[PDB]
Amino acid sequence: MASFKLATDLPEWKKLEETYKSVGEKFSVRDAFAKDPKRFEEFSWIYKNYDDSKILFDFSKNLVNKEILDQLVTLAKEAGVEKLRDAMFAGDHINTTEDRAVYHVALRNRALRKMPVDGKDTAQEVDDVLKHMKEFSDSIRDGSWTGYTGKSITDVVNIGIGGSDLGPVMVTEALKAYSKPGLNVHFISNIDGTHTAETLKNLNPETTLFLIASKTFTTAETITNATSAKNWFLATAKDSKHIAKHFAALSTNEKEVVAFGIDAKNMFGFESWVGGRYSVWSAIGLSVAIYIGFENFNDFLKGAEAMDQHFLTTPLENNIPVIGGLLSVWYNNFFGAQTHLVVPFDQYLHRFPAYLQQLSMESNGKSVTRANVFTNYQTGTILFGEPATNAQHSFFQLVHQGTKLIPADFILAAQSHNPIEKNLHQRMLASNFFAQSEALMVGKDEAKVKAEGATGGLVPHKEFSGNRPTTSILAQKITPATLGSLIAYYEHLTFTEGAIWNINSFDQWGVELGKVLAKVIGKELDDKKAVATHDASTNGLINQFKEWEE
Amino acid sequence: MASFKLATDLPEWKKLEETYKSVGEKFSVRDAFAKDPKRFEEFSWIYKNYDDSKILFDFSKNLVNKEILDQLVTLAKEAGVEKLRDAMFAGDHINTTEDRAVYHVALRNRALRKMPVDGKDTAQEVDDVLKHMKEFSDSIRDGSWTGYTGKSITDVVNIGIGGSDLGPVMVTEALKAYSKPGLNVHFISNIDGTHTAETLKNLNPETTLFLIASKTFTTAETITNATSAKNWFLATAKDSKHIAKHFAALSTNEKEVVAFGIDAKNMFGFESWVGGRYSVWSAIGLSVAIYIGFENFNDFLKGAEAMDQHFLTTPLENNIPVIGGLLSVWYNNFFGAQTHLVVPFDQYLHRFPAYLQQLSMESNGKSVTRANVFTNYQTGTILFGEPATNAQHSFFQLVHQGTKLIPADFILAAQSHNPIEKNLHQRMLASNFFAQSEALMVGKDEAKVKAEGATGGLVPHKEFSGNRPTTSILAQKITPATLGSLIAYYEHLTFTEGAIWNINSFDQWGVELGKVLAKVIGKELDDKKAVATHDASTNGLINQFKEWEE
Ligand SMILES: O=C(O)[C@@H](O)[C@H](O)[C@H](O)COP(=O)(O)O
Ligand SMILES: O=C(O)[C@@H](O)[C@H](O)[C@H](O)COP(=O)(O)O
Ligand SMILES: CN(C)Cc1ncccc1O
Ligand SMILES: CN(C)Cc1ncccc1O
Ligand SMILES: [Cl-]
Ligand SMILES: [Cl-]
Repeated sequence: MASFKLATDLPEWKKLEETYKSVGEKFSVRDAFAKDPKRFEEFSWIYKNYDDSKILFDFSKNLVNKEILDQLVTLAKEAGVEKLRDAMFAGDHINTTEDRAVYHVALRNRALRKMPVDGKDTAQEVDDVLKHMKEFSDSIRDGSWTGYTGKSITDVVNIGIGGSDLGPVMVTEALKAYSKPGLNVHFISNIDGTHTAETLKNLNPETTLFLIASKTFTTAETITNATSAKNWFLATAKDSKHIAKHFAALSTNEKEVVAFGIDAKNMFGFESWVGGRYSVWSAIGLSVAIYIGFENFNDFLKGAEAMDQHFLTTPLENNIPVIGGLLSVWYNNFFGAQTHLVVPFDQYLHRFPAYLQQLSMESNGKSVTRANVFTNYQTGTILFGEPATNAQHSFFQLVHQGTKLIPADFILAAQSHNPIEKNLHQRMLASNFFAQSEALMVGKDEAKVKAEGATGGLVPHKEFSGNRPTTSILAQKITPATLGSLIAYYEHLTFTEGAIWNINSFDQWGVELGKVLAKVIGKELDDKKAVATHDASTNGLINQFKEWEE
Repeated sequence: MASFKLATDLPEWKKLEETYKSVGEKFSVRDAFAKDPKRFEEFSWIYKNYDDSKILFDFSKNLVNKEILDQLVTLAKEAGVEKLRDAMFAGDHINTTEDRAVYHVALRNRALRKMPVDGKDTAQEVDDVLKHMKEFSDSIRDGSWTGYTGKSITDVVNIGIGGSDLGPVMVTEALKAYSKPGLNVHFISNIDGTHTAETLKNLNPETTLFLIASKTFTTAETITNATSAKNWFLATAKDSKHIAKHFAALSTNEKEVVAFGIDAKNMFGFESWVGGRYSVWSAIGLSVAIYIGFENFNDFLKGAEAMDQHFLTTPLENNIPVIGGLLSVWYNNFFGAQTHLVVPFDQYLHRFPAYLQQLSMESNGKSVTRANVFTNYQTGTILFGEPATNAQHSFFQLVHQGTKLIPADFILAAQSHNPIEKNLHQRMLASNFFAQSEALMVGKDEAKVKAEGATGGLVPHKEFSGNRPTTSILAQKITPATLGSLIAYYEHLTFTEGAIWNINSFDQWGVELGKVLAKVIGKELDDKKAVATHDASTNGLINQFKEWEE
């Protein structure tokens, strides 16, 4: 099914190795700007969203020029990025190891284009779930859906883990400006009983709604947590008939939902072709629709749809997510940089790096290609980040003066939702965004340090290399539509990387393994008898725990 | 001045390069356990805290054996780790570029040992500040300190950034079990006005106390934020005489505190020899003393002091923070692993990786040695993480099946503060801790994948290499004392790495530059005139921002 086996044996890969040696390794971004008066225009692109809002993607402080980008585009052609993308959008089963379609793009098909899986259009089935989400979220928000004592819901608790948790977390944080007073969202995800205890501590069963978010509806942590929540609820409500007003399910598995005691009328469904890390667009985003309202959730979907259309219809050389993915390959595979940093200059987006860390690393942390052979090259990068300006005071020291190349994406909105003090804070925030990427590029040489007053041995400690690359992403405003487009940009960047490496970006056998590993040891923790059934470390740790546990 | 110039000048560094090729590169941990029945005992150590509680540090699933560890210890001797450590504890000015002592260890000197800077003991000066912290925090907690309308304080807001923020955040989250209902803590740190707006939205000026946390008391972000808080307060209170009941300062700069309008009686001092990322033990920890009580905060200090005593007095071969630091150097410098993962199996510790990311990367992200020459070897690693079990469902995919070595530390308490359902959740959490480190070691070979039912091209996709290293840290319970010892473990690990590399772990010239960069561009943002004073990218981003800003 694959058209090639190994990225390293694409003809352009060895050409890029040669370009790395002659041009890339010692690339001077300062010299690039000096050579090319049109560099900013040539290496920046304006994305226009469906609502005519705009996002500037400026790649011009990267270690890249026309020659390098053209070679990377050739590599993408040789790798059949476009063929794989088209197959994704056709509903083909490109998740080859689970024999599944990969159809998050269908979730945000608000245009109702024909988008078939197994030869049947999905547009109406997706739309019908959205209709249900709108009805229900409207009823929560207008008080027509009351708790078992006729009170409006005040608190919504999502219970889920991984893909069934982190999108809801990140997007409700990101779009918190769009929420209403008195209607709050909460998250229980960890099996650690602290998460249950602390989240429920101050909540009222009469005014709390639970969403049990689980694709399979069999995940140990989620079902255990959901049982705990049901117990807490019934401790006050007493009668199980009242569960129908307080528990809903977001799932693909109706039989297990109903077995759990949730009415099928209170199930919001989705399909197997929605990966967890691509799921916030589905029924899994119900907490978002409740928190900010369905219209805002729908605008978020439409932002993703617009970026999908950009990705599908734009030649590679001007295709924004492809460009980002090509740069990632350049750094990962030619420079040997193992990490990718994402820094929102935006407090609402504080969980955006963690969300991307799941999307990226879970997709692309693979060692086997679509030809079912092991790679002889690096795949997925380690993605990390925190918001600025905080990050500037902390690990930015190492970004500026350490020994590791750390490609970084900085993101700013031109307009704040909270423009206090006639935009005093916002102008200060913006000034940091510009100045930090400028400093990473320009650096500060020995002569400048001397001129500034340092002498003798102090001088080298105050030098900065510069030529440290960044990508700057400037939005007008982080609206629902903008956020939709930004997530989809990273989805399709991730797609591009995986396509070049010839991996399946859409399975997760290490995550699936983790969901079956613990039960064997759990059974050994039912008593305090020493164990010797494992390696000596695992035995030592279990046995020490048995001595120290309650 | 330094006893050697470059780590590469030390004879054992070249010997380790040879050991890496002969034994390390292909190291089999499975074979190591099969060869050595005492391996768990030989590569695990029990730490005993001042309160007779215990922490097990199990390094036996690392890519290490007796030969390797003996060589790394020799390298520590050659690098003069012990000499530098002793100088640290002696109060010598080992922060050579700022000409400062490095004396966070003096902040937790509850035994009142003689600990002099510039030949003058610091014990009583440190202790006097702690007396003041105890008196003030007790008065907040018991209601004897009232707001300007005669009400007890309900909410305490710390305003500060970087080292003046993240310790307070992480430690109050970690020790939240020790808090009391009705006395909450909050943090404003980002310059982004969202942080101010969202934090203050539901607070009452009459019952809110602000702590303005700033070593210098000049940081742009903090003073801007503090001024916004003052203005919010005065909008309600009216008269500045009322500030004295609602604002305190945590600082080294009395003149600037008083200039801001805070009474010197409400200043809690510290000295220049406390680095921000080592400051939560000082007056900067006041929010912790208020939230959980001074006695708990003192027990936290005593845990650090006990780990200090361990680091100072233990031969290198059994010195727990040194062992951790030597393994980090092994992976960073000989395997070329760029990252270090920390995963607390503990929801309260969810900000622990972020705190350690600052400690580590801001200390050790340096390219110049104490002999004032550039390193052409790797220094600080990129540290990241998130809590388990969540992480198991996300980026653990790449940990298990990607192409990058990611040395990982897993941390579990045997006892939960929230042992709900007769410890059902806690046994489940623990089972995951043991099972994940076991699986990273043993992996899953081709034969086992076939036996489990896969055929043909599916098989390689479900294989796991194993021999992926972990360190397991098992505490009895994450009490204040335990957390103190755990942070000090990472401080001294960080110390060890930097001593081997011969860098100054205690300066931060990139963070310092950050604090003076934005001012030029901030003045350019005072109008909407196009700018041409920078490189074309910086100009283009500024100019697009001016078109899109309010
Ligand atoms: O990325 C993944 O597949 C996981 O993080 C899942 O979302 C997680 O295990 C929860 O699975 P489920 O939604 O089936 O409960
Ligand atoms: O690590 C550092 O030195 C910084 O993060 C500082 O803590 C931060 O810049 C705040 O400085 P100050 O405490 O002087 O306000
Ligand atoms: C005509 N549609 C836009 C109505 C509608 N609204 C929300 C969800 C689905 C749906 O069909
Ligand atoms: C003698 N000391 C233990 C009393 C004391 N308590 C708290 C802080 C300082 C201090 O001296
Ligand atoms: Cl629509
Ligand atoms: Cl004491």
